[PDB]
Amino acid sequence: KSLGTLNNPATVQIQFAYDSLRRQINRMLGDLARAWC
Amino acid sequence: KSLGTLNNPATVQIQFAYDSLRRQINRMLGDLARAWC
Amino acid sequence: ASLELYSRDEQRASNVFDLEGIFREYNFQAQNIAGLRKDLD
Repeated sequence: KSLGTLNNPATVQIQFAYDSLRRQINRMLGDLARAWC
Repeated sequence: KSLGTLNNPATVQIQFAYDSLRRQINRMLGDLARAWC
Repeated sequence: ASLELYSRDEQRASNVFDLEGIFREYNFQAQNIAGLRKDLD
C-alpha cells in the first residue's frame, strides 16, 4: 500500500498566503477595538 | 474542434482566496462606517 | 481543498504506443521459438 500524493505543489503555498494575511488583519482589529473602548 | 484546456489547476483556487478575502474586508468597512456615522 | 485536472495515470494512458505490450510479447515469442529450435525436453 501507499499514500496517494498529488502533483499539486501550489495548495500549500496558497494556504500560507491566506493564513498569513488572516493573522495580521485580526491583530489590527484588536488594536482598533481597544482604542475605540 | 475542441476547447483548449490548460493544465493549471491552481488559477481557480487563487481566485477564490482573493474573492473570499475581499468579501469579508468590505463587510468590515461597512460596519465601521456605520459606527463612525 | 486539493484538486488536480489530469492524474498520473491519465497522462500515462494518453499514449497510443504501449511499449510494455510490444516488448513483452516480442520476447515471449522469441523464447518459445528458441525452445522448439533446440532440444525441448
